[PDB]
Amino acid sequence: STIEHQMHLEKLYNKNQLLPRMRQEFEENSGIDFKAFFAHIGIDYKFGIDAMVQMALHKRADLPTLVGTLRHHCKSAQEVADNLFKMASEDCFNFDPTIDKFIVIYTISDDVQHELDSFQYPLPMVVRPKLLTKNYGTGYFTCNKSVILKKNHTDDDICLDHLNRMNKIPLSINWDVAHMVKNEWANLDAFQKYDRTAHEVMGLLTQEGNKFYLTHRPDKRGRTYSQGYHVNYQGTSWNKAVLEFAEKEVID
Amino acid sequence: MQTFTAREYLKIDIANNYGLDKEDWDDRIAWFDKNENNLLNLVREAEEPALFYAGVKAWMDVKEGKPIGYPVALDATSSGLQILACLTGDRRAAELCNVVNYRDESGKVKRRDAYTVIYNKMLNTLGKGARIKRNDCKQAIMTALYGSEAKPKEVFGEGIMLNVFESTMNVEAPAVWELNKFWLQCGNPEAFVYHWVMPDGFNVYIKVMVNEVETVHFLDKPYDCVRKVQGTEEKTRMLSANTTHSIDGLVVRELVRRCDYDKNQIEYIKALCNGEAEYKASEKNYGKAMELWGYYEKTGFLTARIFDYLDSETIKLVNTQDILDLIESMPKKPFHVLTVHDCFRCLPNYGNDIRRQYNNLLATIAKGDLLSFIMSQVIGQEVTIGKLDPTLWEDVLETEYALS
DNA sequence: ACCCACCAAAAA
RNA sequence: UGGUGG
Repeated sequence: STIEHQMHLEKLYNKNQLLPRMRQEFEENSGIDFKAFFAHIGIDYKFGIDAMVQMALHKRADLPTLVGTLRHHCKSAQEVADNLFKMASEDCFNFDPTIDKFIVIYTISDDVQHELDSFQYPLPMVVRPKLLTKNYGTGYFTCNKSVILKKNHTDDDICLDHLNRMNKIPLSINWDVAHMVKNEWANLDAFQKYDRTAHEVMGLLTQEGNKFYLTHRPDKRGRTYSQGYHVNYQGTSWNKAVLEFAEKEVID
Repeated sequence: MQTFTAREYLKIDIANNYGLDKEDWDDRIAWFDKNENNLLNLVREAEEPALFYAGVKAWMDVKEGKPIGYPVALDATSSGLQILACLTGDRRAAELCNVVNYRDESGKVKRRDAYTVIYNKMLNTLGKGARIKRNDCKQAIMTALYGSEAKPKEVFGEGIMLNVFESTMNVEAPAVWELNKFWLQCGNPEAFVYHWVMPDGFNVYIKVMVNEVETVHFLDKPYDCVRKVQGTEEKTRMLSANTTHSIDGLVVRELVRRCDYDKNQIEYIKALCNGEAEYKASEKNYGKAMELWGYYEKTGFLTARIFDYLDSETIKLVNTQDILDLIESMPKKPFHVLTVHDCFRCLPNYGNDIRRQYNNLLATIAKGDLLSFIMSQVIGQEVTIGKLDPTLWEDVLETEYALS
């Protein structure tokens, strides 16, 4: 039941990986038939969908920024920028020469944007995380990516013991503080965006109990980072305040 | 090191979040005692409202005798400078950043703010209208310790102000500053990656990623497209930041090992050290046990991680008295510790222990040879750096505001 | 010529 | 390309 709840949470995370989930809005969910249209204007299918996706993310983006995300499709940096003009001239999105940016035209639905805001980022585990024994897998039951942050994988010793020790610290939400933030933080002070969906996630998270585990990953140097956006003892002050130990103690 | 009650760490933490975190311990508790009965109304003017409120609600729950899950926070005062001071034995740098105690003429131990101390020293000598803001000075200092030459050149120009800035740094922290100096001249123009091992076995690999700029035309106007690519570079400015950060990383892993320990593992190792454990042996433990003990020998940093590889056969290669001494230096009751690289949070009835464990680690770095051990791996040959004051470590154990 | 990690996406 | 924490 909690094992099942954990698999559901992981089910949502795996289904809302940002870029694959966005692509769905331009492939199998668009009324527009971008495959057919991209053939017409002589733009590679996978490239065109990705450019459309990048525009739904950035909304506005200068040229060096936009080619960076798409550079891996062509043998030349130049080939990418030309393809982008062909699409801008065919109204896939606009380029405004007076601000030197592309501006999105076709954006994803609001309903899909909210699921991405809730679930594209890792959540806490509601069972004890998997014991790490190799430098693959980060504690969840369905991810087996490199445990080291960014592209810095090694199979050398990176002190899994510390990750394993931090991962089993049970945490819970202080709803008294969490409610204080939503009702009164805005008049005490990126924040609105986080808080729009944070409480919904925290309630879903703790559906089976106010007890959970944050996963931890090392960067290449050995600084240790707890993974997650909405619930995290690292990161923002409105974030820090809500977390406490699940194993409370009488102080004296 | 003076100790505090569990409730007092709560008092300090609530003071910190108001916050008067640069005040001495007793002034902070004095401020608290004064506002104990009015805390909920100060939430709206506190520096960290949410954290202030959580701590205050915890204080109330404690008064009523209720259990709490709220962890108080104790932060390192300039983590990096502390580590460079300990690596180099730089007693003057240590006094900037609470690695050892600084007393004013009255003789009270003060909570020093290195950036302010150096800001004062710079106005004191520049004098007579010095056109420099305290925060422009803090940015230049902290970017320098991570190896920047461009940012102090921007705050101080490239003239006499810069000259006074480097002069001040060289009197207040000669060895720390000389070491940062040295790291710059330590890049290898042939290297694609740097690798070093920490004494607890963490392998640090730094791939050298250099900018490749493809230039592009879009409407016959030019755009520069820069992508990080693996390569080499003549100098490199990254080693001071990465080595220093690898060490505060180490301090975090090891501090969490010493605080959040498995009491049953501890008792097994204690019997194992005293020859009373039932025979158990695995051939796979030998390599790692040998490896970690070696780092202790070469560095002075005995990691409690070694408990994971000690068995009936492997204990024979280590000094059982050193293992027992380590366990005895650990807290008598374990506790969870949350860490933000150089911030530490725990239940307040363990406040005293977390400050003791941090002190011991700074002191270990101070006493031993970690810098040589790491520099040798970075530059590719055996080098030895000496302590500028080899007894600094004695005072480090007893220092007051390392965490504040 | 400053380290890392991460988020965040903009208006007739 | 701006912000978050260190």
